[PDB]
Amino acid sequence: IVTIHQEPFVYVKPTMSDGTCKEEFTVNGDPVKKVICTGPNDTSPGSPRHTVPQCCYGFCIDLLIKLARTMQFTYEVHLVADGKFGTQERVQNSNKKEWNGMMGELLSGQADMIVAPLTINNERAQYIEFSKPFKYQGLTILVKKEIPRS
Amino acid sequence: ANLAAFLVLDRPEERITGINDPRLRNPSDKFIYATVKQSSVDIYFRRQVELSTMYRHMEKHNYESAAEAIQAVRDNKLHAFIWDSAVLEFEASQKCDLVTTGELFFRSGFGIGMRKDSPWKQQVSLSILKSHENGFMEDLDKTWVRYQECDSRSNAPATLTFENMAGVFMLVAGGIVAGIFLIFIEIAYKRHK
Amino acid sequence: TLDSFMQPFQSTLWLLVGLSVHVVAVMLYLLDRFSTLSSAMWFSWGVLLNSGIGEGAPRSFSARILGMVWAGFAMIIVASYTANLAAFLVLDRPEERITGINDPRLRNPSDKFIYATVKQSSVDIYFRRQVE
Amino acid sequence: EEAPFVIVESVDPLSGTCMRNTVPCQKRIISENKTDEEPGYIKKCCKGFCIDILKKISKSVKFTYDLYLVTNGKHGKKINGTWNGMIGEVVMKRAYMAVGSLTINEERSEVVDFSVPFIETGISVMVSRSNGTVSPSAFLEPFSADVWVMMFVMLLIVSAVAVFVFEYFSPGPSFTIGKAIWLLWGLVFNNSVPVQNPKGTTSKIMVSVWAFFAVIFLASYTANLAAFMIQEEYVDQVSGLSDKKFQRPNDFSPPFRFGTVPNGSTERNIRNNYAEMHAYMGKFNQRGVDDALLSLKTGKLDAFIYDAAVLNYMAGRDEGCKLVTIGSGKVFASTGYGIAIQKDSGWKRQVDLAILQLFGDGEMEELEALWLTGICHNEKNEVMSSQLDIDNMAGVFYMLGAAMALSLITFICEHLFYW
Amino acid sequence: LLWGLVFNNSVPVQNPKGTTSKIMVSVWAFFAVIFLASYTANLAAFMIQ
Ligand SMILES: N[C@@H](CCC(=O)O)C(=O)O
Repeated sequence: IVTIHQEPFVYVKPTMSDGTCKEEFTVNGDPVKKVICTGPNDTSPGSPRHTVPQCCYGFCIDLLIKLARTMQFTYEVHLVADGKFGTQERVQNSNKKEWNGMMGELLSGQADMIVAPLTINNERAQYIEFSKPFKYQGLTILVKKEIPRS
Repeated sequence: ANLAAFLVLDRPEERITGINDPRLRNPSDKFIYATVKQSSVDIYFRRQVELSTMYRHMEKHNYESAAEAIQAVRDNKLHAFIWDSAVLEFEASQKCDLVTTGELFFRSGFGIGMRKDSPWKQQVSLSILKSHENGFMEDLDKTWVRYQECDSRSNAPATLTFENMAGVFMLVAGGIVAGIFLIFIEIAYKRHK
Repeated sequence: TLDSFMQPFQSTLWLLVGLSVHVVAVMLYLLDRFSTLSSAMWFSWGVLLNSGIGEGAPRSFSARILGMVWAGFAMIIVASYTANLAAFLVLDRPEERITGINDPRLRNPSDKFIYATVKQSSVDIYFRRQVE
Repeated sequence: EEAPFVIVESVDPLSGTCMRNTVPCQKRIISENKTDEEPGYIKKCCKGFCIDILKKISKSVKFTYDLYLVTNGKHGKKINGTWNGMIGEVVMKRAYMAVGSLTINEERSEVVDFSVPFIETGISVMVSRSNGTVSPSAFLEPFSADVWVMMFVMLLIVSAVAVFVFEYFSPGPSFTIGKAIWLLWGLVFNNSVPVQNPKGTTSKIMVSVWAFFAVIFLASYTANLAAFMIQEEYVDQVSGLSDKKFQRPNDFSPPFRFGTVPNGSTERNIRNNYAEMHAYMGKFNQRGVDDALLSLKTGKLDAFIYDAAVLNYMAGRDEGCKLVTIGSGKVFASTGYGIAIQKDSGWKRQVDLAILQLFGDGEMEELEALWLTGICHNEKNEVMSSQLDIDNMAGVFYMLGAAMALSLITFICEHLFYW
Repeated sequence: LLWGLVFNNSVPVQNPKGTTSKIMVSVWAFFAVIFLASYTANLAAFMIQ
C-alpha cells in the first residue's frame, strides 16, 4: 500500500532511537495506534537517494487497520517516492504517455491499494476502479486574516 | 460624536467570494494565488477554458507540496491558496492565523484506489458502506478532525482591551509631576508676596 | 419612526424606575435620620433628572454609600436611554427594491406579489420568448 | 413523485400536450373497481432537477427512455422477503433504471448495483426555532474586568496622594478624604451628586485633568451600548441522536415527542441501532412530509427526522422563517443519491463516466443554482427595533439589591461598634 | 437658569425656592435631556457629507 503526506490525514514522525515509535496517549484516554513506514529521506530522492524507516499514523491508517481486521489480510505500507498525487504525462516528445506519482506506482504493479485522500474524477476512474466515498468534501480558498488595525 | 464613529463600523465587507470574481478573471501581478502542481485541482482548473488566461497565471508558480504552500502563505508571501475543504478547514482550526473564504465548488469525495479487477475491490465497497452507518466514521471524524482550538468570529460587537486604557492612564498620571512643580512655584510666589 | 418619546423603553420599566426613586429616597431619609427628609427626596429626584436642584448631601456613612451607587445607576439609565433613541432614529430603511430580472421573486411568482404590463406589445413578445 | 428533484404536472388544459423542456410520464391507476380491469392509462408530464440530470445523461450515452410511475410503494422495504416499490420494479425485470431520490445503503447495493452519488444526503433533525434570552450582567460587557480594577486602583491612588498633598501643602471644614472620594466619583459618573469644591490652584488643576479623564471615559463607554444590550445567544435543544433526551425518553418531565415517516431508509437505520428510541418513535409516526411539517409547526411535535437535503430545501424555501435544521447543517450517516441499474449490467461504466464528466464540466453548479437555492437560506437580517425589556435592566437592579444589603449590614455594624 | 439646563450644563446658576418652580424646572430638564439626545444622534454624518 502507498500513502502520501497530508496535514490532517497522515502524519510522519521520526521513530525513536531504539526502533519503535514513542507511545503517546491521547486526550480521550486511548493509546494511539501507529505503523512503521519505509519512507524516503528528509528532502527528496534527488541528492539523498535513500529510504529510512519512519512512523505513520492517522485517520487513513486507522481505517486501514479496521479494514485489515474486518477482512483479515496483511499489508506492508510504504510511502511514494515522487511525492505527487498523480497526473498523466502525455508529452509527444518521447512518443509515450504514462501516469506519474501515486497512480504511476499503483499501475506499475508496485502496490495493490491506495489509502490516501485520493479524489474521484473522470481521467483517474477511466483506468482504475474507485470504491464508495469515505468522506465528502469540496474545493475552497484559504487567505490570511486582515486583523483590522484601523 | 466623532470618536464613537471611528470606534464602530470599520472593517472590510468581505474577502473574495465567487470563483468567477473579476479579480480572478483578470489576474494582475499584485494579487497572487497558486495551488499544488500535479493534482486534480489543476486538472479541473485547466479544463475551464473560460478562465484559460487565469491558468496562465496558475502556470506561473506552482509549489511542490501543500506544506510548502502553507508555509509560504504563513509568512506573508502568497495571498490565496485554493485547496480541498477538509484540509483547509483543519488548517484554519489548528493554525489560527488563516481563514477559509468562499463557497465550495467541484465537490468530489475521497475514494480508495484499486486495480482494474480484484475481489478486494468488490468487498471493500460493502465493508465501507457497512462501517459508515455503524457510527465508526462519525467517531473517527470526532476523534481526528474535531479539535476546535480557537473560538469563533461570532458577531460584530467586539469588547475593549487594555489598548487605549494605558494611554488614558498615562495621561492621568502625568498631571501630578506638573502639579508638584506648580505647588512649589506657588510657595515661591507666596514667599515673594 | 414612531410619533412619541417614551417608545425606547417598556411601560413596566417606566413604572419600576418610578417606584425605585421613591424607595431609595425613603431608605436614604430613614437611614440618615435614625443613625433633611424633603431635602433627601429632592436630592434623589435631582440626581436622576440631572437638574441643579438639591441643597445638601447626606452625612451618614451608609447613606453616602447608597447615594454613590444610586447616582451611577441613574447615569447608566440615562446613558442607555440616550443610546437606544438614537439607534431607532438612524439606519432604518429597506436595503433595496427588486434589482435583477432573474430575481427569485419573479422566478417563482406568488399571488401576494403582483406585476403586469400592457397587452399586445413588444415587451410581452420578448417576455414570452424567454422560455426559462 | 416527490420534492422538486422530480415533479409531475397534469395535462395541458386546452393544448393537450406538455410545454418545452418537459418529458411525458406515464401513470397507471389500479385503484378503480376490480370488476373487469382498468390499467389506468394516464399521461402527465415530468420536470425537475433530476430529470435534467437524466436528460444530460441520455444526451451523451445515446439511448431513448420511457418513464413510468411506480404504484406499489414509496421507495421499498423488505416485507416478508419480497422487495416492492422502485427497488422491486427494478429487481422484477419490469424496468431497467431507477432515477430519482433513491439512497445508497447496504441492502439495496447488495441487491442492485448503484452508480456514483451526485448529491449529499443524511439524517438531520429539524426543529422550530426557539426564543433566546439575553445574557445578564451585560452592562459590564463593553469593558474588561482588568480595566475595571485598573480604574478602581487608579482613582484611589491619584485621588488620595495627589489631592491630599495638594490640600495639605497649599494654604468650610478642612479637606477630608471623604470629600476627596465623593468629589471624584461624581465627576466620573456624568454628574449632579451635589459636592463642595475645594480651594487652591493645584487642587483645581488636578480636578480639571480628572474631569477631562471623566469626559473621555464616558464617551467611549456609551459608543455601542445599544448593540451590547440587544445581542442574545441562542441554544440548541439537543446535541443530536446520542443524548439521553433521544435514547432514553422514559425518565423525562413532560415527555419529549418525536417521530418520522415509516417504510424508509432512516427507519431501518434507527431500528437496527436504537431499539428503545424506535419503540418510542412508533407511537408518533407521521403519514407524509407536509402533514408532519404542519404538525411540527402547530406544536404537536418538536423533532423531525428525515433526509437532510430535502429538509434543507424546505427550510430554505419556506413561507417566512419559522423552523430550522438542528446543528446548522449537520448530517448523520452521510450518504448520497444515485441511479439504480440492473444486476450484472454494462451501462454502469458509461453512466458513471457520463456523471463524472458532468461533474468535471461544472453544469452541476448551474443546475443546483437553478433548482436548489432557497430564500431563507441566507443569513438572518439585521436585528433592530428592540424593546429593552426587564431582563437587561434587572441585571443592573441586582446592583441596587446588593448595595441595599451592604447598607443594611453596615448600619447594624456601626450600631454595634458605637456600643 | 433655563439656558444652562438646555445647553447640557455647568454655567454656574442660583436655584430658586418654592415647590412649583422646582416642579417646572424638572419638566424643563426632562425636555432638555430629550432635546440633546435627538440632537446628537447623527451629527457625525452631517459634519462629513
Ligand atoms: N430517501 C429515503 C426515503 C426518505 C427517508 O426515509 O427519509 C429512501 O430512499 O429510502
